[PDB]
Amino acid sequence: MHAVSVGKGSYATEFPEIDFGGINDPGFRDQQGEPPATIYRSDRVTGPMQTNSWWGSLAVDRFSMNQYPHPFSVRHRAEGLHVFYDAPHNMVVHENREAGTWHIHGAIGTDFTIKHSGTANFEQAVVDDYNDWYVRGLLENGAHQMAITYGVGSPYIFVEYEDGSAVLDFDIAPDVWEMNGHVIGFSTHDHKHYAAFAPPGQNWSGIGSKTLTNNADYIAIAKLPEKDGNMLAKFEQYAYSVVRDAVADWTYDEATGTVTTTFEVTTEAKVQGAPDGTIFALYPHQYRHLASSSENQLLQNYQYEIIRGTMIGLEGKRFTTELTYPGVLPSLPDLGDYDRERLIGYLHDATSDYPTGSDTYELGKYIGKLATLAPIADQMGEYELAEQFRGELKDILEDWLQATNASGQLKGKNLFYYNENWGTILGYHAAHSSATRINDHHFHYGYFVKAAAEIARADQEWAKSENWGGMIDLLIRDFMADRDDDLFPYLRMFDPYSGNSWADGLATFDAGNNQQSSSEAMHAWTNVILWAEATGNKALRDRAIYLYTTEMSAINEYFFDVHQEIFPEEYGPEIVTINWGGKMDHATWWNSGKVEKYAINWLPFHGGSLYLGHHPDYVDRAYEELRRDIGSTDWNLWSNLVWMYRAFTNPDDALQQMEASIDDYGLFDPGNEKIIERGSTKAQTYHWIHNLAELGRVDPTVTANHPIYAVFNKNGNRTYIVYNFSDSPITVQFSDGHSIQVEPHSFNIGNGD
Ligand SMILES: OC[C@H]1O[C@@H](O[C@@H]2[C@@H](O)[C@H](O[C@@H]3[C@@H](O)[C@@H](O)O[C@H](CO)[C@H]3O)O[C@H](CO)[C@H]2O)[C@H](O)[C@@H](O)[C@@H]1O
Ligand SMILES: OC[C@H]1O[C@@H](O[C@@H]2[C@@H](O)[C@H](O[C@@H]3[C@@H](O)[C@H](O)O[C@H](CO)[C@H]3O)O[C@H](CO)[C@H]2O)[C@H](O)[C@@H](O)[C@@H]1O
Ligand SMILES: OC[C@H]1O[C@@H](O[C@@H]2[C@@H](O)[C@H](O)O[C@H](CO)[C@H]2O)[C@H](O)[C@@H](O)[C@@H]1O
Repeated sequence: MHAVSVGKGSYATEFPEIDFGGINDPGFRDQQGEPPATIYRSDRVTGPMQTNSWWGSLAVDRFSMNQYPHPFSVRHRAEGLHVFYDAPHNMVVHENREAGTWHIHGAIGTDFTIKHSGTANFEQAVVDDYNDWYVRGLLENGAHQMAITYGVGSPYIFVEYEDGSAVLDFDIAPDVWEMNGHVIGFSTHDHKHYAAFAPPGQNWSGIGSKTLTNNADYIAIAKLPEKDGNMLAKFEQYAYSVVRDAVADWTYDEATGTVTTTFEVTTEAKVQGAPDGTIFALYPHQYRHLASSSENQLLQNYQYEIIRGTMIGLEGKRFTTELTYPGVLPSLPDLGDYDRERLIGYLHDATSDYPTGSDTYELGKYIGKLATLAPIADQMGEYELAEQFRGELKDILEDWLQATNASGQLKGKNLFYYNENWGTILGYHAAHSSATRINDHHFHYGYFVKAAAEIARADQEWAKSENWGGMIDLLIRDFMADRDDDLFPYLRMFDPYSGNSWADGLATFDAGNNQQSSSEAMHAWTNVILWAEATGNKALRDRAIYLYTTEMSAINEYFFDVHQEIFPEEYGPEIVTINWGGKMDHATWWNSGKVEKYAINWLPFHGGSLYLGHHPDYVDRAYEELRRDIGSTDWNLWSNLVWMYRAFTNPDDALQQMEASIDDYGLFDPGNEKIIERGSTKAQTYHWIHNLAELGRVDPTVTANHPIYAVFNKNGNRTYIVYNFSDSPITVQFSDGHSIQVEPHSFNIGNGD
């Protein structure tokens, strides 16, 4: 009737009568709602609706907000599609010294508007189709229709007309520098270079005026890299091949660690003989990893400058990238030179901790904290305390994973609900617009998966599908479903082409979609790898490995700029805190200080965090910049996160800072995150830093033929760590020739007591 049973748990199918707990705060109350009733999609788009996309504002707004199908920005309006390109004169880097914020951004301008001869009063723009990274937006006014196909990594906009023909409208007359009749090369008054293409014999008119017209029912627009007729001729070749399908298919080679992704389009010919293929514009995280076999397809001098650096052109039907999955762990092992009694004391101290809210995010942080403590307790021989932590995790998850109370009625809080309209699992209490905007499901549900993965590491029975595993796998499907999932869209959070997750479900911003905590995305992927390994689910594990590895490639480019090629020279910070489709900010979604604008992309620290240490010059450079700005090691907030980060390259320094201040305050205090961030503990901090002191640096040059491992290197001496989730012993082969044997349900070394 009102809930669906899933193993021992359930989800609500009717919106619950929310228990507000006597809280009258309007913000809190408004959070306990649902996503928008109205979805702007045609009747060609059925089933669970895609969210968390670069193009989402087209689905949520009557028209759209500003979008970034790089190299373009575009926006839908009643009058047609505005097209823009941020040239260097449009780009700015601004600093607000007192706020401690920086902003790299362009403009919301219009180079020209793509229009329909029959109307400039479209009623709405709807999603008419989409694939892994393109969208087809349909401007509708009865018989008059204009379908616009566009995407990230597409230097083409394809335009299909019903009951009318093409118009390009400009505020200032453009320079048409090449007139081939049906094909034109033109520049805006401010020297931005474009081209337009119509079928042979359909010639452009209005050359020299503010309005270019064509009788065709099909045109394409290209952004040209240069004012270059040879480039124009190359763009002609693919200007009539409209992208209909686009898939990012991947494989994980467990033996080598290689994650291979092939990006393939299928096009439809708009003139006789049009090739099946396109010109792709690749982002840095793609071309820096281009497969050998795709190199011949590069159009070497075809570059575009965008917010994310330089895009490069590549021609054909497909291209491939190759990445290396580095492994993850369920926890750091027991390899530190800590005082064991001191660590045991901190473990017991952590029993004072409690969640600082009732919503999925604050409860999430708390269960992540307990799940992080439990293996450390096992290591210290405190098995009863470890069991206390896991029992608390079980109590919390067995509550939240049930939608009904003892009487069989729907609960008013601590439950999950399936919104059928969009097709998404929502948790109440909600926060950060997790329900009202479908935000952050990876960030929040990642913590639930962490808790489940830690339970599963000790208790396989609990994790079985007919027990509590079914509900955990439901939460995972919400945020990273495979294809053809009856309840959820494909890989909700992830944008396979941009290479990162997008946190906002709706994308109703003029900067496109955004992601702030890339580390909470990586945490979600890590926990799915662990959960799936523990529960013997290879297909799920491998999908999470693909996500972890691809997301890592985008983080190192766009959040860290480890290669020092992307951020403008005049940008002061050594991190971008929030990445948007159209801009980059050193700023947070809440009013914060200096440390948080770095550390929100580090936290939480867990056994999947070692990707943060692959680039030690970056770790040094970022730390030194933060230290310069603070002016000392007196961190304004979250000191322990800074010490843990510093330990990636200088554990002696991290240790001395930790010794000086870790015991400044006593037990858990929600009002005071100066020393310990509220999702962290003294026990975790002390265990992490001492482990890194003994282990040395992350060594990403060594891979393994199983997925749950790490390799460290201290002055040339390697330490190899494997956790074995199997009932059987395993042998692990490393890429440097090292080979180890691991007993069931154990680390190879540092199991502790
Ligand atoms: O210290 C008290 C102080 O804490 C602030 O809580 C912040 C969260 O606002 C912050 O939320 C992040 C989001 O902006 C986004 O990246 O997604 C998730 C949430 O879904 C979070 O990463 O997270 C940090 C780290 O956990 C918290 O410290 C409160 O906002 C603020 O009012 C309060 O004064
Ligand atoms: O987009 C993903 C991101 O969303 C964050 O929530 C933001 C809200 O913080 C923001 O709140 C607005 C304020 O910034 C402004 O000062 O006032 C208005 C009017 O009250 C507020 O609505 O609103 C946007 C939507 O416009 C939300 O997306 C979440 O905190 C963050 O977790 C999430 O990743
Ligand atoms: O960019 C991070 C900051 O986002 C701010 O919200 C902005 C909105 O007010 C505006 O309307 O949209 C843009 C994107 O087009 C947003 O940047 C928040 O107010 C800040 O707290 C946050 O740092």
